[PDB]
Amino acid sequence: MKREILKHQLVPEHVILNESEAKRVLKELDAHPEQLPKIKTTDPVAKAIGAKRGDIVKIIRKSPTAEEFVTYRLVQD
Repeated sequence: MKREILKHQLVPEHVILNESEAKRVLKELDAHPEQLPKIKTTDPVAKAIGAKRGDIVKIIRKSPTAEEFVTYRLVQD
């Protein structure tokens, strides 16, 4: 134990969105991917969920009082 950390012990649900699906969602959320944060395909972002250059990921955060926080990340080169 006490090897490594990452802010939160557990992890959220990462889903892969199509540039189209992620497009509506992002804007549906009141934002665009250009605004949101984008992790390079060289970064673990791609290694994770086998994302490819041009794929947005859907991450949901569960909190007390039915509080769900969603954040989209676009895989960019």
